[PDB]
Amino acid sequence: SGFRKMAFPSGKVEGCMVQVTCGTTTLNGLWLDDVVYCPRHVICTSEDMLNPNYEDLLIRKSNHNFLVQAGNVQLRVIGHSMQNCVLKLKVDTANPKTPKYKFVRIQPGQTFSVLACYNGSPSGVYQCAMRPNFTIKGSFLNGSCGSVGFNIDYDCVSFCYMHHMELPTGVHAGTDLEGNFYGPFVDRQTAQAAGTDTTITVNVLAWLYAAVINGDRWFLNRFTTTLNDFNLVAMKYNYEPLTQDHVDILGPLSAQTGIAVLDMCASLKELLQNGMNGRTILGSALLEDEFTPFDVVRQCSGVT
Amino acid sequence: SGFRKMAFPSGKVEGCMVQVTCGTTTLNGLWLDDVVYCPRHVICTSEDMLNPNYEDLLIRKSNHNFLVQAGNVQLRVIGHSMQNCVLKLKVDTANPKTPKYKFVRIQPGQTFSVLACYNGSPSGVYQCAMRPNFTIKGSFLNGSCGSVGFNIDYDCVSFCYMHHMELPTGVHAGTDLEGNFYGPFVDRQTAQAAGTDTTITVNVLAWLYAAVINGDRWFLNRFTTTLNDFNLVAMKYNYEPLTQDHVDILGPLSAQTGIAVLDMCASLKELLQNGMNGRTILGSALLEDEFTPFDVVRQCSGVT
Ligand SMILES: Cc1ccncc1NC(=O)Cc1cc(Cl)cc(NS(N)(=O)=O)c1
Ligand SMILES: Cc1ccncc1NC(=O)Cc1cc(Cl)cc(NS(N)(=O)=O)c1
Repeated sequence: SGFRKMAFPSGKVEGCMVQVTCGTTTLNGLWLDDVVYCPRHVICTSEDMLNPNYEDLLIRKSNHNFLVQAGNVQLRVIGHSMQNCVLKLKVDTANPKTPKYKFVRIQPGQTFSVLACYNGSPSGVYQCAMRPNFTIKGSFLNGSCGSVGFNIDYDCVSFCYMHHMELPTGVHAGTDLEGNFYGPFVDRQTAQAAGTDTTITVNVLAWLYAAVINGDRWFLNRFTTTLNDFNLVAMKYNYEPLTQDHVDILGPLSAQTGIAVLDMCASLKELLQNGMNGRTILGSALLEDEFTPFDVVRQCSGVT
Repeated sequence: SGFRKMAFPSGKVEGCMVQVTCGTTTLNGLWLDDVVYCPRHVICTSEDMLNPNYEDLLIRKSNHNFLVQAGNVQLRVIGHSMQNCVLKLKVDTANPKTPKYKFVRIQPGQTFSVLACYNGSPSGVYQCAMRPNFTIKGSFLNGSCGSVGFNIDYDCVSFCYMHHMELPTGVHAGTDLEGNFYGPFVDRQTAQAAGTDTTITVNVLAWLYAAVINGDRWFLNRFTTTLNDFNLVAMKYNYEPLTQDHVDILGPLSAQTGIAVLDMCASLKELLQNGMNGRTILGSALLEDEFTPFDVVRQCSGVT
């Protein structure tokens, strides 16, 4: 009973967080095995951030300039390198708390948990999605850089995001754990517009199935539609086009509820065309798009 | 930048979760020091749940009947007792992962994180509030009993909730860690109506301050009100009456933003009387009430 925006348990990731200081800048690092990963802008001063030449700035830094602290103890840095927009600090000790892990680059529409950290200390955990414009709508303040996004499959943590910056519009941009930014963003203090933030249609449909499973059914109608007819409606409302791949991924939810995917699309079409008329679905007065079909199956089945 | 429904990092609590089996029933237990806490209905069969005499059922159970497993290893039960609606199983080993902790009984309106668990394994973490009718709107399935709610102050975990049951309306009821139910609920399979679920006014005001801090300001108006005038509006909309204690707790938010509490109440009065007119506040199309003033200060300041 009930349906909530649920994050993964954060313990496996909390044991990887460290504080990295270079010069006068402090941010978060991720310690896995004998490497600490952090945003390369740790080597910058505020004056450098306008037009930084990271390669030239890094020449002036040596291993002893990177101060890595795990809780109360200091890690010894025996190597440093830059991989895209991240620094990899080789330390002399493997993290004993390193979980089984992978580095994954997610697609827009996919969700993940964020463990917001400051000074290497965790402050909170929340669930979010990689938006279609490659931004995330997080909750981050100065010092939160280096906080990571992840998914967990039983015992393996798949790290997908490392926080780097806030855009002038208060949305967030970052990299995968190979240091490649999601979207066209650069790690420079220059105004960068985000792009159209469309609604993740397949996720809205998944959430409507979650609503039916949990009893919220008022939006079910006597209609059906086609992929092309639904997509005309989706275009008008800045919803992502629905493909047969999306319909296929909703299969387990269609099977569990007995509601055909195209019938659920006709429900969504009517909700887009008429609004909610002051009503709510799963405690929300808007159509929620940050639950994937996998998230809905996981939560509705109790996967640990 | 940004404002999210954030839960506490769950690591300290994940290290306390165990699986408790009695007869054919399995649920979650909380292992702190040498005691495992779990809902007493672990001793019941489905047939017992209609009208159980817990004292009589417990007479037929011995220490060896309680199977406690922490991860893959078995804990030895050397004592058992019932405290209100919880069982306390004394084990021969102290939990090495026991964090600094306290047991607290929260007031309605207060928020906490829930670490949903199944078979002693964590599945997810989410933030919720103790509703004014003493129910919680969680996300729990069969096997989730014994999952706990908590708050964290630096290194100390304050456990406030242990999950016991779902009401026929799909809302959730449970106890504090002394085994006393929140509200009038009993651990018996008998239909128990919840009570009016009013809106936590002080929390809505806190969230409106969070919205102003993060840039959502369209709802600020040229009006003011009084506590008695606002409370006439709050009564009409099933909002909790606002007291001077609530106004006092909003003081830090009033000080940070420069918006007097009664001016923010006039904004809330107009939102109640006119609705949002298709607009949103912090990504929501309804007035959010599961952020306390302390939660807003914590998130907006970055407390770890
Ligand atoms: C203050 C803060 C809040 C949340 N998350 C992160 C931060 N910190 C930053 O964004 C620092 C930073 C780094 C880079 Cl690579 C670029 C900028 N560009 S800007 N935002 O237009 O000035 C700023
Ligand atoms: C199935 C489930 C889902 C979520 N959370 C918990 C559960 N399990 C339960 O509630 C079992 C249980 C225990 C008690 Cl003490 C009473 C009842 N009464 S009822 N709901 O009206 O049948 C049921």
